[PDB]
Amino acid sequence: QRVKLGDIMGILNKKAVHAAEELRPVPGIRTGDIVQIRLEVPENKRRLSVYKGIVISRQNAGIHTTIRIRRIIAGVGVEIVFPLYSPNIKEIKVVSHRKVRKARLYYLRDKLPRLSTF
Amino acid sequence: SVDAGIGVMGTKLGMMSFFEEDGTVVPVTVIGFKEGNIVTQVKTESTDGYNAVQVGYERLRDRKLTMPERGHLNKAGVIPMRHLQEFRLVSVDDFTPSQKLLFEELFKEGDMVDISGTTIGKGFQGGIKRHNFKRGLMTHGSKSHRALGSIGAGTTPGHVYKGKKMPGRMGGTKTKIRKLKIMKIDTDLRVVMIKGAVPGKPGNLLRLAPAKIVGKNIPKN
Amino acid sequence: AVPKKRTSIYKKRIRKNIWKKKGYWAALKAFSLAKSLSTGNSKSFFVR
Amino acid sequence: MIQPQTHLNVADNSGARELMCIRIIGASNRRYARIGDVIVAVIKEAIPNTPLERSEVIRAVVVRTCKELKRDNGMIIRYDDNAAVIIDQEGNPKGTRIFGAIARELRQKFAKIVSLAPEV
Amino acid sequence: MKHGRKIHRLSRPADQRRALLRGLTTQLLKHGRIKTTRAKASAMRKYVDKMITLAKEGSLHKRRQALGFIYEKQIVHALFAEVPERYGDRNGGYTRIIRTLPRRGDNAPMAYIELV
RNA sequence: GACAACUCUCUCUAAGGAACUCGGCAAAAUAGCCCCGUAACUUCGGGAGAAGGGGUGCCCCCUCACAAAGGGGGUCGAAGU
RNA sequence: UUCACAUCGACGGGAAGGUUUGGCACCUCGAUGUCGGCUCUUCGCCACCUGGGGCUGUAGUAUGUUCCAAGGGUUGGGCUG
RNA sequence: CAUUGAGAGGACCUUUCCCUAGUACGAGAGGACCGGGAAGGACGCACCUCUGGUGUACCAGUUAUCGUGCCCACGGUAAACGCUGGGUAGCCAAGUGCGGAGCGGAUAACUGCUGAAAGCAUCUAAGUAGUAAGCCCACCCCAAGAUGAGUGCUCUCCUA
RNA sequence: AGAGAAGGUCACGGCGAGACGAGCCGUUUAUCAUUACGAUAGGUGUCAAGUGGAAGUGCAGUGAUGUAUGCAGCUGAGGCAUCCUAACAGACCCACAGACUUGAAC
Ligand SMILES: [Mg+2]
Ligand SMILES: [Mg+2]
Ligand SMILES: [Mg+2]
Ligand SMILES: [Mg+2]
Ligand SMILES: [Mg+2]
Ligand SMILES: [Mg+2]
Ligand SMILES: [Mg+2]
Ligand SMILES: [Mg+2]
Ligand SMILES: [Mg+2]
Ligand SMILES: [Mg+2]
Ligand SMILES: [Mg+2]
Ligand SMILES: [Mg+2]
Ligand SMILES: [Mg+2]
Ligand SMILES: [Mg+2]
Ligand SMILES: [Mg+2]
Ligand SMILES: [Mg+2]
Ligand SMILES: [Mg+2]
Ligand SMILES: [Mg+2]
Ligand SMILES: [Mg+2]
Ligand SMILES: [Mg+2]
Ligand SMILES: [Mg+2]
Ligand SMILES: [Mg+2]
Ligand SMILES: [Mg+2]
Ligand SMILES: [Mg+2]
Ligand SMILES: [Mg+2]
Ligand SMILES: [Mg+2]
Ligand SMILES: [Mg+2]
Ligand SMILES: [Mg+2]
Ligand SMILES: [Mg+2]
Ligand SMILES: [Mg+2]
Ligand SMILES: [Mg+2]
Ligand SMILES: [Mg+2]
Ligand SMILES: [Mg+2]
Ligand SMILES: [Mg+2]
Ligand SMILES: [Mg+2]
Ligand SMILES: [Mg+2]
Ligand SMILES: [Mg+2]
Ligand SMILES: [Mg+2]
Ligand SMILES: [Mg+2]
Ligand SMILES: [Mg+2]
Ligand SMILES: [Mg+2]
Ligand SMILES: [Mg+2]
Ligand SMILES: [Mg+2]
Ligand SMILES: [Mg+2]
Repeated sequence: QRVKLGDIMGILNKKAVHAAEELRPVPGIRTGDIVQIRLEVPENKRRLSVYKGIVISRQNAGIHTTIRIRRIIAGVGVEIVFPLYSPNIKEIKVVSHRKVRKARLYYLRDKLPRLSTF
Repeated sequence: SVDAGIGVMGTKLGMMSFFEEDGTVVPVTVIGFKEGNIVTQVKTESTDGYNAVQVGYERLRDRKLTMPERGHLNKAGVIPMRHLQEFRLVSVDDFTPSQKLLFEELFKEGDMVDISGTTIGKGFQGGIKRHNFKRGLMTHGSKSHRALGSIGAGTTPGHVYKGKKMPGRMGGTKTKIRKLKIMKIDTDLRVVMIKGAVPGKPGNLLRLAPAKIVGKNIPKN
Repeated sequence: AVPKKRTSIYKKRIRKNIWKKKGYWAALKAFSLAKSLSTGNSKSFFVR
Repeated sequence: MIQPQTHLNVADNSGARELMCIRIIGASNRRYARIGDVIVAVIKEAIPNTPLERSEVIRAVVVRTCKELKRDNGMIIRYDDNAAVIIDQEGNPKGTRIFGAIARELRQKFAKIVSLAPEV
Repeated sequence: MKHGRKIHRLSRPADQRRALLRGLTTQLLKHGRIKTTRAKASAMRKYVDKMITLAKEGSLHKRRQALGFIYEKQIVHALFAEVPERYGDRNGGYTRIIRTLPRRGDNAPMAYIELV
């Protein structure tokens, strides 16, 4: 039988994630994880950037599933979002995991610097 | 109006993203297709004074149709269908009834396309949302906050000008989005992917036809 | 505001007949409800 | 998202501490500005015994914004402050050293600032 | 406009909605048949089916929810005793609505609601 | 009953923070108790709660509870008058 | 630089327009509510910018003066009621 | 049901940079017309995949007090959330896409070609060609109450 | 006069349509399958998603409390299945082959 029209969103959403997973698997990430991301930069060719920090959110949106990474560089706080299933991301690690009690760590924007330094 | 080519009709299903090989993101809109996309009638200048062709869509149960509409479709031996729209052209020498219209034969890849459908109905809205008027002060004793203000000069002219931008119904009408790039085709699922937004919510009808440009495709005047 | 002058006699009536015209549509609903109730077949309306 | 009367920090070794934007440059009749946009600014706090005085009018470019900067690959950048770097007409900074990270989008207009930065 | 908003307002704030519907279920589950308006009856189907769904999974965690919802204490203890034998096979649709003539004072469309 | 504009009575509002405006009008913020520390000027009475900072929950012990306060230790939360 | 008319043009003259200050006191005294500002328009050209030309004491860039042209556009602030 | 479009409206806006080219010009400084290609501004038509606001559907934390016999656990109130921390759909912009095209027509100012009256000359009182963000059409929406009420396909008009 | 043409309106169940009217979808829910039409709303089941680790019990601790059972528990305005309840009853308007002239056909 064919595919019903009310389900095509899930199929395309499920199909792309399956292709990206076999091409590049990804572990299970939750709020509070401390990760280390390696992503290709088409501007240069030789090396790749290395961004790390604590996960302060995880928005589930299918193929465009995101994670926000807070980390303090050069004394100033910096929050960056990363789509998990992008082809630019070459490698992800999970260094450790902090104990938390919420889904989104927005309070750290007002807390001290040491809570986000790495 | 005169169209540059022949289009079809589909239904909005939703909206999502599309990751390229290099990694660029593309906000893409999805459009499905029901069963029926068959031609119903062919018009000519000898009969109607203009050249065009009808197209039906969204097959349904026969009992739901009015009996006049049945005879219109039963002439060409065509299944029952709900909607009907035309596509005006310059020449219709290569079209007949009972003819299917596959979109992949007409829209291959990266082709600009003019989407058209019904917008979201906002209802009886004011001037700030409809006509983008500015707002009055919220403090300093002002009584008028979201009102229009003056609607005329005074004794001269002595009446309100016609077509004055005033409240009323907003949305729910027909629009057309021009020059949208097609990203990908998928004949397995019978679905098409187009960059950008589309008027309406999922389940809404629309027509997509080749992009018409003034001096290139259509006859100038 | 305030009216400049008084409404005439027949312009008044034309506006009253519209108010009365609503009774025409209310009577049809009642007749449809009775004939749809004097048969004892509707299981969605308890009249007692 | 830098409106006039906005108090900005200083990232370079120019010898200033705070600025106040009054106008925008490059964008015709625009009122806001993102990273990479040039602005006219007014000093409000300066370092003692430095070439820059307290109430000078200067040109500068935004390097950090608390508003989010979107990229093409879905990545987004966000800072926890608003800052800028003074410049000349050519666009080179007066300060010899730079603080804070800089985005890679400035290389097309301001490559000198990208080089002097500690990180990117 | 209310596009995508599925909620019965009943011309009352939230504190009164949460009490009005909560109070009618106490009367229906003990009487089995009441006379109310049609707007109140339509909003009632969502909550009566919830309490009946708790009785199918007649556990202790599911009982404490009904006690917080249902005002009186004896009906909840009596509700779980009879529903598994009465609705041991039905899957949803635990009530019907029968229309009725309106009232004399305000022409409010009235209707009965009962448990199948 | 319904849940359009618009008005009034209320809540929140990204980035910026008086650029509004005749005018910071209005709104917002501050707030209690216990400690630390409090200027010019002065009719020596005041100024003064000046300003400006720290602490604040719950549990155990010190402790004999001495009605208190204080000290030590532990623990929950983004946030303890 | 010589050359009245590239650009200014004294001395005087002839006009249009109805936005200035005024003259007259014709409508309104059993009422035609004011200055400025906010909001929201809409027309006119005697053209500030944008389009297209002529002349130049226009090399070029940039102007200057003037013709067609009113389609569109004509910022945010400090002081002041 | 599908439609022609008399008429009507909306929108056709604009800056900078690069290439041509440090070329033409000019002693040198300095620095192009035309043409082409990018990035913006403002405005407009849409959209919620993305980033977020709100979200008195919902989830969680917590102060005081009343009640459910009491502990545990829950509920009510602290206007129209007790105060806060998050939030799907929806709505929304700060967010996301698109838009402004024409070597099409006729002109204004101006430049002209051919060439009389006037054996010369003259852009013209015959004829004709270039050419403006302007005018008309084309682009987008409405539209036969356009009483000038249109056009086309299909259907129905039973019984005595 | 009888009877109810096409078709329209009310009524019944609803909406990404809407001030009210209007407009749109649906009104016994199919059977066959290489195939698309017969699930409107609510409920139920399931999934995405949101919040972020329920109750009870056991363990550790003098205790506050922590910890295991446990991606738990709750929610699920959304998607897909499922006729479980309600679209029952039915009502009104409506059917002169389209006057008269002229021409060409017949
Ligand atoms: Mg998101
Ligand atoms: Mg609407
Ligand atoms: Mg304003
Ligand atoms: Mg007010
Ligand atoms: Mg008049
Ligand atoms: Mg000074
Ligand atoms: Mg009321
Ligand atoms: Mg309350
Ligand atoms: Mg704000
Ligand atoms: Mg001002
Ligand atoms: Mg001011
Ligand atoms: Mg005040
Ligand atoms: Mg206050
Ligand atoms: Mg003090
Ligand atoms: Mg003082
Ligand atoms: Mg005058
Ligand atoms: Mg005068
Ligand atoms: Mg009078
Ligand atoms: Mg002029
Ligand atoms: Mg026309
Ligand atoms: Mg027009
Ligand atoms: Mg969104
Ligand atoms: Mg969404
Ligand atoms: Mg939202
Ligand atoms: Mg008690
Ligand atoms: Mg409570
Ligand atoms: Mg309580
Ligand atoms: Mg009480
Ligand atoms: Mg109350
Ligand atoms: Mg309140
Ligand atoms: Mg929020
Ligand atoms: Mg909240
Ligand atoms: Mg000649
Ligand atoms: Mg000659
Ligand atoms: Mg001539
Ligand atoms: Mg033109
Ligand atoms: Mg009939
Ligand atoms: Mg109707
Ligand atoms: Mg259902
Ligand atoms: Mg989940
Ligand atoms: Mg537990
Ligand atoms: Mg969950
Ligand atoms: Mg569901
Ligand atoms: Mg079935």
